[PDB]
Amino acid sequence: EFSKKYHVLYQSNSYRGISTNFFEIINDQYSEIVNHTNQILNQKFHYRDVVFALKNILLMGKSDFMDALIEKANDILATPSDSLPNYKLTRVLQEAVQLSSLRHLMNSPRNSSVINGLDARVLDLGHGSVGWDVFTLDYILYPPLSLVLNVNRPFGRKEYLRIFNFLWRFKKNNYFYQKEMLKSNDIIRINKLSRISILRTQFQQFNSKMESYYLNCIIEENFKEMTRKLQRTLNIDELESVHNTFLTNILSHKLFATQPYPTSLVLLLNSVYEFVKVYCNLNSNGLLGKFNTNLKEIVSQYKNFKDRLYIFRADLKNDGDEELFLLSKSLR
Amino acid sequence: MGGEIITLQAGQCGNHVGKFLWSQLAKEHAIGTDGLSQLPDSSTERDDDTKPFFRENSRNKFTPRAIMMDSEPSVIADVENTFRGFFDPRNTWVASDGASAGNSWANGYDIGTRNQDDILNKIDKEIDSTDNFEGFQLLHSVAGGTGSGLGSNLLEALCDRYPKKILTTYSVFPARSSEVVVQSYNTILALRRLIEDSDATVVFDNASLLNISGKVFRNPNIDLQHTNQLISTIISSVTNSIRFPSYMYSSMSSIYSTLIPSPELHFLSPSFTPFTSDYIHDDIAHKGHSSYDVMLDLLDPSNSLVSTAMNNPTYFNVYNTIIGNVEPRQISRAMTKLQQRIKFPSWSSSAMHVNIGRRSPYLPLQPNENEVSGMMLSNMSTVVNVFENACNTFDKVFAKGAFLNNYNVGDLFQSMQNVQDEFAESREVVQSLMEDYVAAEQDSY
Amino acid sequence: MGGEIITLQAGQCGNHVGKFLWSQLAKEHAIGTDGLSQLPDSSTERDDDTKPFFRENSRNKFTPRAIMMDSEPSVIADVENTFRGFFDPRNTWVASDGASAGNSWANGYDIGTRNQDDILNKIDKEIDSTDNFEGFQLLHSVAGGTGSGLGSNLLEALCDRYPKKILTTYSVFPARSSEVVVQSYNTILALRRLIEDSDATVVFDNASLLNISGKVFRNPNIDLQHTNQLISTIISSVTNSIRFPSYMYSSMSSIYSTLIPSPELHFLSPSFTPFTSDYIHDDIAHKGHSSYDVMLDLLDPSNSLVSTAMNNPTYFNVYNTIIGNVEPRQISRAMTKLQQRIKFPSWSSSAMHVNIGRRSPYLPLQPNENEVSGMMLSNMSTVVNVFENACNTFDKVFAKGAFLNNYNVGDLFQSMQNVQDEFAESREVVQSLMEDYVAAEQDSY
Amino acid sequence: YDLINVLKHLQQIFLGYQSGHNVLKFLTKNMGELTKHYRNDNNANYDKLLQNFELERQSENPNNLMRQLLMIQFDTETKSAIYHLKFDINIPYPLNIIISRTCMIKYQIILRYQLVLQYHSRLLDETWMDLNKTPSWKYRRIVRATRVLHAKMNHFIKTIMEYFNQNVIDKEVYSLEKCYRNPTLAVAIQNELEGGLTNIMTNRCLSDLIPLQLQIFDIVYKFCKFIKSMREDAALELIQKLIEYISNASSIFRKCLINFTQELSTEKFDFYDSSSVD
Repeated sequence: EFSKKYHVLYQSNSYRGISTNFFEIINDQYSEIVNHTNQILNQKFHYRDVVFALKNILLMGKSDFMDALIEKANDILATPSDSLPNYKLTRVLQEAVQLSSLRHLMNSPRNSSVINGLDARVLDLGHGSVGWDVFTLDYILYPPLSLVLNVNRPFGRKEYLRIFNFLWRFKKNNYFYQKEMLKSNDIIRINKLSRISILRTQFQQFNSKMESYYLNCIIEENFKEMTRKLQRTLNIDELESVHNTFLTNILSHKLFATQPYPTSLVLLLNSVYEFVKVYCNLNSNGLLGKFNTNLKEIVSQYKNFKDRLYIFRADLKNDGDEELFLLSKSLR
Repeated sequence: MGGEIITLQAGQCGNHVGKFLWSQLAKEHAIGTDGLSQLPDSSTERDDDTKPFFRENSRNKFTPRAIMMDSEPSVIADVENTFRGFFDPRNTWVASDGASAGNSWANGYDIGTRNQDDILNKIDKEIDSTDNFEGFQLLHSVAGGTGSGLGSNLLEALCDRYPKKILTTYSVFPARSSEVVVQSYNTILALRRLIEDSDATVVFDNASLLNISGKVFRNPNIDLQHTNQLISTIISSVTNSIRFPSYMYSSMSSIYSTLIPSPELHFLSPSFTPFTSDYIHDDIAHKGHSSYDVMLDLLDPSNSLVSTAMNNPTYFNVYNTIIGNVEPRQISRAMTKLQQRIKFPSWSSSAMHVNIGRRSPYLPLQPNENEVSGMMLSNMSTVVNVFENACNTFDKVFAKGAFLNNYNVGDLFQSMQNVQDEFAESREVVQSLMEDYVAAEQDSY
Repeated sequence: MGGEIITLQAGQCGNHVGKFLWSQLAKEHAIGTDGLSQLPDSSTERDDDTKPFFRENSRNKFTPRAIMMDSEPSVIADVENTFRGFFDPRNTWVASDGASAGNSWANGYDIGTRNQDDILNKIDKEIDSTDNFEGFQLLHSVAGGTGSGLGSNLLEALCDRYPKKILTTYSVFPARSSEVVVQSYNTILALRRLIEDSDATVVFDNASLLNISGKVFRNPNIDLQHTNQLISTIISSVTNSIRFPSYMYSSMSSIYSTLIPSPELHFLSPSFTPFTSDYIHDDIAHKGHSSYDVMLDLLDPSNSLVSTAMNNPTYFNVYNTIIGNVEPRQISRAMTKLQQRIKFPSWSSSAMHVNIGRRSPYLPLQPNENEVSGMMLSNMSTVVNVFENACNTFDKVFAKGAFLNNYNVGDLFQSMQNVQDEFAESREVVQSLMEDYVAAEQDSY
Repeated sequence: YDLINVLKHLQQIFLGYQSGHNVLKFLTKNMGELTKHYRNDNNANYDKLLQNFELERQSENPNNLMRQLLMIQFDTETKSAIYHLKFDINIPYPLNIIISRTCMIKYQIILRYQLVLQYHSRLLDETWMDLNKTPSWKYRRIVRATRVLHAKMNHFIKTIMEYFNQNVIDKEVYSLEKCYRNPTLAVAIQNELEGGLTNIMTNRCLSDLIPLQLQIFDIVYKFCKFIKSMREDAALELIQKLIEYISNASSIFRKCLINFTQELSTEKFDFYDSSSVD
């Protein structure tokens, strides 16, 4: 205030402002606000931490975090979600960040309430016959970002919600796969054997690599640059603007590439249920006969899936193959 | 996640690999040699660790959740070192007669059976302390008296006690350029346990291994500590994807599915490049991603006897590459994607396209040249050879009668040698099935 | 608290542990060793340890409510040291006839009778000066003559005179390899009275107590005096939550009722770690809260002998854990709830799960080096083995006709050989009762 | 004035943190009177007695604002007698600059719930003590039942008491002293009192301990009268009723312990229906 006050008195001696003098006085004010703006954000608010932390939780930018959450959540989500589930889900969401080591000590976000600032919502997306679809996460913004975006006029908030479902739906089938296969791998439950085992394991592996690359390679890498600029130099308003542009691309992407892969994936998920149901029953004659039928059908479905999977993989490598693009048109 | 793993250290070998392991972890997670918590340092955002493998004391001393079993020499060596803080005396359970550096399986089996309770008490405390127990890891040699006999007794009690928890072993199989012929007795008796009571055996075959310790590290005279440092570098690298968040190779279920492809074939062979990683004695180890990776496929750098690639099966059931970078992530990322699509193994009906990658950051907080590393864990049909050479060795020693005396003292041999026969019949069935995967006759529908 | 406890010291051992006990409490509240009034909190009451154990006489200095009884050696040692300010001249009693007990129950017993009126005059004064006396605690050993015979004699009067006042005893039972031969006789003859005439008995098996004192707290030349240091830490700790403000709604009687279900099932077992708490030995330790809690259930660490391993077929009737720690209330609470549920101490239907936990923080003016530490009190039905051992050993010495000599001069063992026999039959009845407590047949429907 | 020392005392006595033994002495003396619904003489006897325990222990604090100004209030005659006991504090000066009607009411409810549990414990202890002495004799089925019933009863009450003390009173007082020490701000006082009342409010809504306990005390007092006298069919009849009562109580108690830690009201809702009428 005193340095700006002096400056206005200087300016007043000039009869008509001269561009050079006006610029030198601005370049001084600009350095003082900017220097102050970096500390306020960076030290107190712990802005770099919170943005990274936000990516990990809201946009599923941490795989580990999602694994601990699905694992706790599983019982609660298997049945329909009502009044009591919402509360239980927010506890598991909160406990999960501490378990994954992102609120375990104070080196991590714990000094900020941004990451306790997240609450799980249950709405009525897809099927109300299971709790699995209905789960969403909601993030409630804190000053000064709340001037940008808010729960009243929530265009950006809507975007984030769309993306979250798409990622989560792949993750949901993924979870079911890992546990289903895992039970069978464990002992106590010839050539019939081991053949059933590789096919089941092969498919779980395949889903995990795909999931890994989308989280890691796209979300985490683009986000890291957004944080990196902000800490280095800018304001909140620039981050949201850049964020929106990111989200839209992801939406575009979802529709073109992930329509042959979810068609294959829902079917594969039916096949794993068929295999476990049969499997549990095994240790006379009857148990053997069921096993021979289960083994033939299971390979056949798997072989078809795999053939479709290969074409989608070929597109992934190319970053654009014409054929996938057509298939996605046919389905929609 | 943060879920606990309890580490079991057995015999001379386990204690020696284990001490190096905690040392190496410690540099990495930025904590002192006694495990003291350093405050401005990070170990809870860079890693999950300091709760999966470690536990906290009321005086804020992290100590690894490990139970040490063996005789006296090895427990005495570690306290004399500064690496004392990684161990605690309550964690130490010590015999005085199950000792032998060499093969003496029976002597070990028998002692375990006497002191079943004293050990089970150790085990129960470590389980009671767990929050979310993933499973157990046994570090041992199946070439000791103590590592071999006792370690396999404990696997049978753990199988019985818990069936759905993972049991992983890093097992050193006894060398076949050795100077002892009792190697066969240990390998056969243990191998029964290792297939059924455990779900994974990462085979370290000492003949190949010992040469890796000899050539790379350039040791002036060979000792147990030396070879055991080589094993600690490989072991630390294999766990990298677990220990770091943002990888779904941290959950218990997802590691098991990827790694274990049959409850009967779950014999793993390692390859690692470069082998030095914090114990560099070599002029250089700094190299581009491509050299390391291309070399990871090669059976020439391997710690177990998978022999060479000519006159041997080339049929990989699974291949897992575990990736470390401190050089551009995008070059490495693109490369892994190409490597799966190219299909280095042969493939038939049984399986196809089984190449998986796990991605992890490597930490330069270890003494390095700013090198990039990677590890291969693979399930390969060539592993049958190792069992085969044991079968041949077992027959010759049977005929000679050599040093049966210690063995009869043990429970298994006073209860006839019928158990051994029964095992032999089962084992051959396992090798024939592994051979079949090679061809197109395992999957036929 | 405002619930007074009057302390009785009988025998060599009872006076020794008692003097040392008072030195400990004095050190902890930042006061003198003569007992000087110099509390830093007398203005808000964070000290209330200067009233369930001490009394004011308006000599400007607090003195412990204690009566010391025996022969000459112990009382001369107390007066010789500066812990003589805790004892008024009336509190010191020398009274021996036939020239001490001599390590004979029958002599010891007889000496109490002659000077019966003298003891009562001391008891009557101490009760009448007290605002409101809950009941008594006896410190003594059952190994001597004096500790046994006089300690038993005082118990029989107290039960009879006052049937509505609780008698808790801290009895040190001798070694089971025996340090003196005639101990076994003292133990039987005293143990009969101890069982019927006592409302509660806390068993301290000396054999165990001594080993721990030598091994864990070192010091060349263990003696009685080292071993009593361990006992004084135990005695301080069992009262800890009541004497500090953390709780004050608990009382001596309700703690006694919950732990002790019947007067022929009132045998308590201790467990303790680190085996001091409030330091007055040496060695500091720090080990995690999960680990600290797990160790408490365990019967291998413990200051009495009972069959090894947690979970017994002669079940834990009830368990009380007295937690001492300055860490937040939430961890202790979460752990007592968990502990009951996990079934580390066995629990049965038709007796319910009975596990209670008491929580305390240690004085701010007790040496700062603290950790998570605790004492365990449980009533467990495996106690019986100590009593059986001493009976078997007793009959063998008797059979030879050796060492009968000392007793015969006293009238009680010369006439009434009935007592030894009585106890054996009495022990069988007790055993029968402990067993019914497991099942629904503990009273007829 | 020495405000801070007086502040400490207010948490100690009033909140129910450590007044302990005096509360116990009050219960023991009162015990016969409290068994009965109500009687005209009762209120006077309690005021005299209440006053009497405070005098007897004498001084021990520089300020005995707590001992004097503390009064016992009666809802009626100024369910059973224990429910009707209530506290009024007249309040010291200079210290009532945010004190409102609500706060005294709230400190009173936390007292009332702790107070019924402690009273049941005193009576239970008394019952054991009687059975040892000579007019009981028959060491018969009556003796064995008294032993069995005693163990179960004491542990459940003690666990309810442990949680009540721990999760509420002891937890809250640690926080009030901390918020007071660090600044010098007047606002900080008002904020800490408010917080403490909202936590009270959740405990008030949650608790309804008193109806089940009142029913157990009446049966126990009949059992107590029987046991002390020489002992027939009738003794057996009661003996059998007691075990039936206890079994039913044991399951309720076990469910109840889980609620203080959890702060959930659904398990509790089952507990309300139990407590009213078994």
